[PDB]
Amino acid sequence: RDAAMQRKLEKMADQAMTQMYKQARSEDKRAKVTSAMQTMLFTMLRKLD
Amino acid sequence: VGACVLCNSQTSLRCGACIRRPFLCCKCCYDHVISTSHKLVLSVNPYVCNAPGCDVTDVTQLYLGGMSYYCKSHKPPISFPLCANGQVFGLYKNTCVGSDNVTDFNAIATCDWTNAGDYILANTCTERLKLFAAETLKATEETFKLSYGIATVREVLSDRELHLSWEVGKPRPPLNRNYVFTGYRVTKNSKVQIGEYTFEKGAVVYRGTTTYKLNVGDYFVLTSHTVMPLSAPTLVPQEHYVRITGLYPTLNISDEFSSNVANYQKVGMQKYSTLQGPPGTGKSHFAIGLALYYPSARIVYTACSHAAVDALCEKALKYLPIDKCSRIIPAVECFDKFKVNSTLEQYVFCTVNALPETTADIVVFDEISMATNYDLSVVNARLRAKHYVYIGDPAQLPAPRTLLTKGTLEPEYFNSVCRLMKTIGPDMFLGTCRRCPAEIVDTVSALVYDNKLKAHKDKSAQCFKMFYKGVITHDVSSAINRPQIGVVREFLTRNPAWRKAVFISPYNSQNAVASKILGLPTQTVDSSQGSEYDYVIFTQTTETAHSCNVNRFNVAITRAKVGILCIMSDRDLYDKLQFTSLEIP
Amino acid sequence: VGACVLCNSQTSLRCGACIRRPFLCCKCCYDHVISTSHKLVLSVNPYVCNAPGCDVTDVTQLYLGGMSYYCKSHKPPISFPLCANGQVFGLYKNTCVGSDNVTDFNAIATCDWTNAGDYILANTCTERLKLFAAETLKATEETFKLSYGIATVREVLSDRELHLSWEVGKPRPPLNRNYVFTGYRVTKNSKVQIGEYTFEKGAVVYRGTTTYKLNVGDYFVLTSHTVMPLSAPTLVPQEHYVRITGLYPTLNISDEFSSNVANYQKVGMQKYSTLQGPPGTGKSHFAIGLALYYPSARIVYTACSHAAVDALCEKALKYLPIDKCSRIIPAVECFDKFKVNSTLEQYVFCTVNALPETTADIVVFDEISMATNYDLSVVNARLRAKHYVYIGDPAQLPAPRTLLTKGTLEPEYFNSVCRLMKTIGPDMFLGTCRRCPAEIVDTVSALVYDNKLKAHKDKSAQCFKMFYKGVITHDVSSAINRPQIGVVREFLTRNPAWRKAVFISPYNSQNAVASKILGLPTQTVDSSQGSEYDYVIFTQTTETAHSCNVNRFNVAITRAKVGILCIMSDRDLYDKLQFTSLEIP
Amino acid sequence: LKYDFTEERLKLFDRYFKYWDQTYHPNCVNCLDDRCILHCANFNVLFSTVFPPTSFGPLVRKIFVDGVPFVVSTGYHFRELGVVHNQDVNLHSSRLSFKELLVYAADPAMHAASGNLLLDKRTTCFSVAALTNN
Ligand SMILES: [Zn+2]
Ligand SMILES: [Zn+2]
Ligand SMILES: [Zn+2]
Ligand SMILES: [Zn+2]
Ligand SMILES: [Zn+2]
Ligand SMILES: [Zn+2]
Ligand SMILES: [Zn+2]
Repeated sequence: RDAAMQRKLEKMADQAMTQMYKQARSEDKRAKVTSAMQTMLFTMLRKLD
Repeated sequence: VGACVLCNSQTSLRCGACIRRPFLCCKCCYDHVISTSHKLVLSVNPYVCNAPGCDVTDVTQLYLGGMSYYCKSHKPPISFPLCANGQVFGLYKNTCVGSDNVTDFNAIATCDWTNAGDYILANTCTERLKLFAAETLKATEETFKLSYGIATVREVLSDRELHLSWEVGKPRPPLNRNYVFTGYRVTKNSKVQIGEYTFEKGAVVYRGTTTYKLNVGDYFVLTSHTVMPLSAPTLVPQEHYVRITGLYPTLNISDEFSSNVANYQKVGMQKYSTLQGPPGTGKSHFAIGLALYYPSARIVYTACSHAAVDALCEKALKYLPIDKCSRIIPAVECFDKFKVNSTLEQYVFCTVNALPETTADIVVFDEISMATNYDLSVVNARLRAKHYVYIGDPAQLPAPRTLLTKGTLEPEYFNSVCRLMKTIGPDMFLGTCRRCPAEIVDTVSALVYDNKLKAHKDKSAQCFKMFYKGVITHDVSSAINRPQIGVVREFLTRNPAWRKAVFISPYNSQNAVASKILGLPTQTVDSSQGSEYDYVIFTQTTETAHSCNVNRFNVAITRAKVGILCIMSDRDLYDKLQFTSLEIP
Repeated sequence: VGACVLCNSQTSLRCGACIRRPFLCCKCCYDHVISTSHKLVLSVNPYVCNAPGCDVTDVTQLYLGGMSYYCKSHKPPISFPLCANGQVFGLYKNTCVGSDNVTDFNAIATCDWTNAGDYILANTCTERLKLFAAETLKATEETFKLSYGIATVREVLSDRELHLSWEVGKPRPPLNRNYVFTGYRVTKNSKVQIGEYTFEKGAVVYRGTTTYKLNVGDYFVLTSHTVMPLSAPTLVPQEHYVRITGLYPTLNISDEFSSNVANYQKVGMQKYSTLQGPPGTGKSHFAIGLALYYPSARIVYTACSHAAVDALCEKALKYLPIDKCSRIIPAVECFDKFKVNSTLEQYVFCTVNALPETTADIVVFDEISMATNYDLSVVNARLRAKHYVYIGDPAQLPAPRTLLTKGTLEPEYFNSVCRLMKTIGPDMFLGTCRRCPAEIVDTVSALVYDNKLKAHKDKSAQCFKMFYKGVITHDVSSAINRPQIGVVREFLTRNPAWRKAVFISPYNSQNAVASKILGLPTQTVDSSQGSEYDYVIFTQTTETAHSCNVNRFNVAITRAKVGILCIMSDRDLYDKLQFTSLEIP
Repeated sequence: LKYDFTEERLKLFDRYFKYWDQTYHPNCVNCLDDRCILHCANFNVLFSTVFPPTSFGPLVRKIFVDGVPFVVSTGYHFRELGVVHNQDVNLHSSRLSFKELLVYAADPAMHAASGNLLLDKRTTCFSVAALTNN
C-alpha cells in the first residue's frame, strides 16, 4: 500500500488535470465565438439604418 | 488562463483573496498562499469545498475528492491534498519555475497602501510588479471612494448653495475639487443623468459644470469605474540609433524654436527622451515646435486631463493648421475647436482616458508628473510610437494620494518616468523661464533645479515675504488662519495697487473665508499648474507637510511673472527665499 | 511515404530538424538522429508527445502508449519504447537494410555550406546524396537571401537614382546585379507588381528592366521560391551504340560544318557526349550544326538563362527555318522571334527553368558551367532525350556561390559532367578560336587548356600587359584601385583610337567610378560571356582569388578578338601571360 | 404597413358564416384549449388567402441598445394563428448576454433588413431578399 495506492493517486490527479484543461479550452472557444458574433452584428447593422 | 506575473510561465491559478486576482504559477502561487493571508485561489474553478453547507475557503484544508475539492470532514475514502509537495494544484505543474524572491509580491499584495513605504515598494519593484501595484492602487482607491456616504440634497437654499444630508455608517469625503461627485436624478423607475459635481462648505456650496436646477431628493456619489488590466510597460526599452529614423529634416527654421530644434535632433534620433521642464519654459511651445520641426510626422498631444491638453490646444489654434488637428472627447466641456472623433488625423489631441489605440511618429505626454505608472503605461498600451517625448517635471505637483497617510512621496518615486531623470538625468532642458522674474527663478534654481534655470529679465522687486507666525484652528478637511487673513487685507488697505492679485491658498476653504471678507478670486495650489497671473497673493497658512513642501509650493511661487505676496509662517523655506520682508503692523 | 535516400527501402520516417526533411529508413533514421543534431522525426503522424502543454521533440525519449507517442513523464503504465533495439519504430522495419556508414549523410545534413569542403562532399558522393545536397544548398541560400534587410526607397532624387533605407537588425545584400531584387507596389490592401531591379551605388542607382516610375513607400525584396524535390539523375547511363541510333544521316555537307560533322557521328553514336568548348569557337554554331546535320531531328535549345539561349536564338534566325522554331518564356524581355508556348514544335528554345516535360531527339545544353547539379538533373526530369550534348566547359565561369566563404572550389568539382571532363576527357573539341588572335589563344591554351587551343589568324600585337603595385581601398560590396584609375586615362590619351574600347571590371562599382572619369561602357566579368568586343580593356584591381584566379580571368581575356588591355597588378599570371609590357607612366 | 386585419376577419365571418354559433377568435392567443385552437385556425386558414402576402411574417421593431438602434423581431403574424406578440421585450437594453447574442444572430430580421432586394423569376415562391451580390 506504499507503492500501490500511490500508483492510483497519480492516475486520478492526471485525469483531473486533463478534464480541467478541456474545460478551460471550452471556455476560451466560447470567448472567441462571442467576440465574432458581436462584431458580425455590429458590422452588419451599419449598412441598413 | 495566462502567464504568471512573477515567472511569466503560463498558469491557471489566480489569487482569489487578492485584490486584482493576478495570474500565479504553481510554485509561485504556492509561495504567495504560504507567505500571505490570501488563502483563496481561483483556478478554472474556484477552490472551495463544493459539498452543500460548507464554508472552508483555505487552500490547505481542501483535498481532491472525486471531481470536486473536499475538506477533511467532507472527503470520500479516496483523497489527495491539493496543497502538497510545496506546489498548489494547477495547470502546467511541470512547466513551472517558481520565484526565488516572493516576499516583494506578498508585501505588495497584502499592502494596504497606507504609508510612504508602500509607494517606495511600488517604484522599486519591477515592471509587471509596479504595473500590478498601480492597478491595485487605483482599484483600492475607486472602491474606497464608493465606500463613503451618499450626498443627499434634502432642501434647496438658493443659487450655488444647498443643504446636504449624508448616509449613516460611513464618513464624509473632503470638500475640495480633488474628488469629483456624480449625481443621478431619481425617478419612479431609476436614477440617471444629473452630472459631475464638487461640494464645499457654505450650508454647502456646490460646484457644477453645466447649468442645472437642483431639487429635493437628488443625491451625489463618488462614482467609480471598472479598472481594466494593463498590458504595456511604463516605458519602451531605450535604443540610441545612428540618425533621425523615419523623419525628414526641416528646410528652414523659426527663431522662437531655434533653441527648440537643437534639442529636437537627439529626440528624433533616440527612442524616448524625458523632459526637464520647469513651469512655463515653453514646454507647450516645445511640443508645438516639433510639428514646425516635422510637419509631416503625426504627433499625439496627451495629458492626464483635458485642461492640461488644452495647453497643447491653446497653441494649436495659432501655430498648427486646424484642418489637420483633432480633439477626442467621449460621449465635460472643454476645447472643441477641432473635429471630434477623427482618428486618422495628422494632429490628434486627447486625454489619457479616451485616446484610441493607434500609432504615431512621436508622442508628447504633457504633465508626466500628474499621471502615475497606471496612465504612464496606458499610452504604450494605446499607441506604440517610433519616438517619445514626456513633457513635465518631477519637480512639479504629484497626484493627490488619498490613501497616503504616513510620509510624503518623494519626487523621484512618483512614477517610472519620474525616477530616472534624477539618476541618469534629463536628455534636454529649457533654461528660458518665460514668466518668473529674477527674484523667483534664482530662488527655485538653487532649490531643486541645480542652479540651472536662469533669470529672464530683471529683479522686479515686486515679490515679498513676511516673517510671520500665524494661528490655525482646523475643521474636518481644512484649516484657516485668522491672523493671516487679517494681515493680507491690512497690507492691501494702504497699497491698493495690490487689489488685482489673486489670493492663493493650499486649503481652498481658507480663501473662501478670505473671499467673503475680501472678494478676490481663489487659487487651488494642487491645481494652479498651467494658470498664471502677474499679481498674486498667498498666505502660507500651515507649516505642516501638507502645505510647505518645497516642491508642492514651488508651483504657486512660479505663478507670478512680475510679483507675488507670501506671508510665511514657515521658517524652513523662509530662510532660503530671497524676497523682501517688510514691517508687521 | 517513399523510399529512403541511402537505402531505397520503403519507409515513412522523415527527418524533422533536417533541412529538406528526407525520407528516413528506420534503422538508417536512427543512425541519422544519433549521429546528427536532427532529433525530430515525423511519420504519417508526427512523433511528438501529444499530451497537452509539452515541448519535447527528441525521438529517443518518446515512448508508445496505445495509439500515440509519449515522453517519459507523460506515459500511461502500458508503454512501448519507440527508441529501442537501435531501431526507431517505423513503416517497413524488417524490409530494411540500413547503412554501415552514414556519417557522409550526417555531414551533408549538418552542413551550413561554408567551406569548399562542403561542395567537395556534395560532388564526391553518389546520385541520391548529391541531389539532396544540391537541394539543401539551394533552399538554404534561398532562406538566407530573404534573411537580409528590405530595400525601401524613401526619397526620389532623379532618373535612375534613388535614396534607399533598410530594415533594422538585418544586414544589407551586395551592390551588384548578382542578386536581382523584386519589389511590388504597396497599396492600402497589399503590395503588388513593381518588378525585378538591381541596386548599385550612385544615393543609389536602380537598374530596372522595363520603364517605371518609382515613388516613396515602394520597397524591394529578394523574392524566394520553393525548391521542389528533384527526381532524375544529372546524367543518364552511358551506352556506346554500334550504329547511328534514331537519326538519318545527311546527304550533302556545308564547308562551315565540315569541322562539325567530323565530330557529329560520335554525338549520335552514343547516349551522351561531352564538349571541350573554348570561348568564341562556334559552340552555338556547333549546336546549330546538328539541325543542318539532321533536318528531321527535334532538338531543344537549353541554357541557364534566356540571354544564353538568345545566343542559340541568335544563330537560329539565320540558318534555322523560322517556320519550325519556338521560344518558351514564362509569364522579362528577350528574343521572341519565334512563337511562344508551343510544346509541339521541332526547334524549341527555352531556359532550363521553364521548358515543360517532353521528349527530345537530341538535346543541346548551352553553358554547362554555371548550371550546377540542380539544373543538371532538372533537364533529365523534363526530357528523356534520346541523345545528349553538353555545350560548355569546366574551364568557364561557374555560378557565383553566395554561401562559399573559405577555400576556392575546384574547376572540376562544379558538377558531374564537368568532373568527368577532367578524368576521362571531353569527347569533342573545336580547334579554331573564331575571335581571339594568336596573342590570346596561345596564352590561354597553356593555362588550363593543356596547350590544345591553337591560333586562328595572326599575332596582332595589340594585347598589352603592365607591371604595377597599386593600393586598394574597399567598401561594402566593392573595391576600387585608384592608381589603376589614374593609369587607365593616362594610357589612353596618347592614342585617340583606343577610346572605342570597353572597360572590363571585376568589381563593377570600381568601373562605375571609372565610367564617371572616362565614360567608356561597363562590363561585368562574371557575366561577360556571350558578349565579345574587338577593342576591350581591363584593370586587374585585386590579385585575390575572387578576381584573377586562373579560370575566372580566361573569359575576360578572351573577350577581345584583336587586342586587349589589362594592367597586371599581380604576378601569378603576369609572368605566364605572353603579352607586351610597356613603361609605366 | 397595415398588418392587423382583425376587423376584416370578423366582418367576413359575419357576412358568410353569421349563424355558426361557436365563438370565433380572430387571434388564437385568446383560445381556451387545443380544440378551440383547431376551430379558429381552420377559419383563419380560409380568411388569410384574401389579404396580401407581403404583410405576413415577423413584425420587427426598432430597438435601442447601448445607444444604437437595432431591428429585432417582436412578434409574428401567421396565416393560421393570427397575431402573436412577444411578452418579454426590453427596449433600451444596456448589454447583451450570450443568450441575447444567440437569439439576435438567428433572427432573419437583421439579416434581410440589410440586404439587396431580389426578384426571382425562376420560382413562384415568394422571394424576400439577397444577402450577397451574386
Ligand atoms: Zn494575493
Ligand atoms: Zn510564478
Ligand atoms: Zn466541506
Ligand atoms: Zn536530417
Ligand atoms: Zn535507410
Ligand atoms: Zn510529454
Ligand atoms: Zn378560439
